[PDB]
Amino acid sequence: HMNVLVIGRGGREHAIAWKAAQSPLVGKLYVAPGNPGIADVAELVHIDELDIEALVQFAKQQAIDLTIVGPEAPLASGIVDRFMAEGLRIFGPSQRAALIEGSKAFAKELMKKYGIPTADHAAFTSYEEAKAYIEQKGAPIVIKADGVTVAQTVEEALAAAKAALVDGQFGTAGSQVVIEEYLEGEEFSFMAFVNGEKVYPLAIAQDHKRAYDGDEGPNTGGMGAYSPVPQISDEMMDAALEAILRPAAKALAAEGRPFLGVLYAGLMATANGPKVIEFNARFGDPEAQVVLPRLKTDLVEAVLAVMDGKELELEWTDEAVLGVVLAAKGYPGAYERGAEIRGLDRISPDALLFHAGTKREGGAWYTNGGRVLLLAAKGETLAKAKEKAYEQLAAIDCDGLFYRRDIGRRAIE
Repeated sequence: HMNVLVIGRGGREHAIAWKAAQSPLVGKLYVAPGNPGIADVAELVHIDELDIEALVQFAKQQAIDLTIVGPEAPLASGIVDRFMAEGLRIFGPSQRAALIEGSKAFAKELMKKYGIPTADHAAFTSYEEAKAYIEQKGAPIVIKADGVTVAQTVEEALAAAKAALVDGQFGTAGSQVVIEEYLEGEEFSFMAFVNGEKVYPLAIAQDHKRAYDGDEGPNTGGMGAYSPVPQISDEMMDAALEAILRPAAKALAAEGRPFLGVLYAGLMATANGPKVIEFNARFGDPEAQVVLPRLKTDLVEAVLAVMDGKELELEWTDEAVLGVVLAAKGYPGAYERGAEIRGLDRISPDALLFHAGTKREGGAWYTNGGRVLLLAAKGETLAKAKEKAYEQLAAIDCDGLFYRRDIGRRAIE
């Protein structure tokens, strides 16, 4: 009966649409702009994410009962504010609330004010002030120019700090250097539906940020993920929930920025407890691809419950899920498009193939984005999942693509 619209074009959106299309409450599902893979489970709507004005009209004429925003951009432009001023129900944060992701300085500002555990952070335009500060926090310490160096010693730290200010980009306020506390521990992604002060935790997942095996290379939007994460104890998870997620939700509300949608915490389980690395104001990608398939509860039913302030208890499958990203060579740097992708039809039907940047033409598939696809497999254990996943990937033939082989290695071994 319901008409649902999903905004975005990546694998995270294929995941959301795929899950929504299974809701008995859904009468019809649209995704704008979506992608060729997504069209297999939803009708595509050829409107751009940032084209907020056209999106509003569509929602109105098509009687969209619920809209779910995938990417950060439209949120940052305030797609939620426009929709709400049109009586359109949308799951996502206002522009002011989305600042939790938009500005890292603001996130640090908020966390310090409300005592949310996170790595010490300080910006400087004066070398002397950065020096005095460095000599107070000791090393290893993180120095970030405008690039990132983990100074093993204080001397190295000062040398890198000086160089960051001397050779960094000259902003309108001159050059600047950021000094971040070095943290050690296991990283994890803790997402949760949020509406004002109510928090509804989702299962935990672990991202793989580095482009190459052994977490080598530059950072990416995420090269793979799995859920659950056995090595992160439930104590650590509960700690994160009560000292980070709930207090962050309360903090944003206390600041005239009540949050609605998916609060995504990039955390690190340190010996002293969980600590925030970063905050995202939407579903993580590829975290959505491995977490949603484990959600037994109806996603559309769950979302409406969050919006209607109803109590909710999400159920999860015992099976684990592990997904691997296939990216165009060069990603996250310059990459090419137009490489024919062969074998997608050879893939087992039990494999979860989420499209993130593909194109269809003359009855063929072609790379068309940084991250192109993600193949996830379900398994009784993470080990079984990892095996089924890589097993399927080998069926794909395309030299223009690459992917890490070590996804889930931290869980298994």
